[PDB]
Amino acid sequence: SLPGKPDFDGPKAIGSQRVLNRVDFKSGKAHDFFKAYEVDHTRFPRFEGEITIDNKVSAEARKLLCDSLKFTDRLC
RNA sequence: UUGAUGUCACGGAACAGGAACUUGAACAACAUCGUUAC
Repeated sequence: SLPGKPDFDGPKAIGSQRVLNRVDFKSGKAHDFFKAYEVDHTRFPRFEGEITIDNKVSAEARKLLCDSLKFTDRLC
């Protein structure tokens, strides 16, 4: 979640709705589209959270977890 | 404000069509202003 847990006045205050196309190839105009919300990254660049690990899990599963956390490229 | 044994959404170009156009000799002669007198 956001760091200080603030409050906004709706999704229009932090982002904007955008239409995404799906064009054809031969008669290259377009067809069915869809919509999403875009949020800029110069205003909300951080997200904090926790991971709770058992005590007697292992001593090498933590290594796999850390390497996978560093290797994860994209999200959202 | 999620629930866990299973998320290709970096799986998808806001794309495709519409002439700021049409009409116009930089040219020229008759007055203006109201009252006076019996």
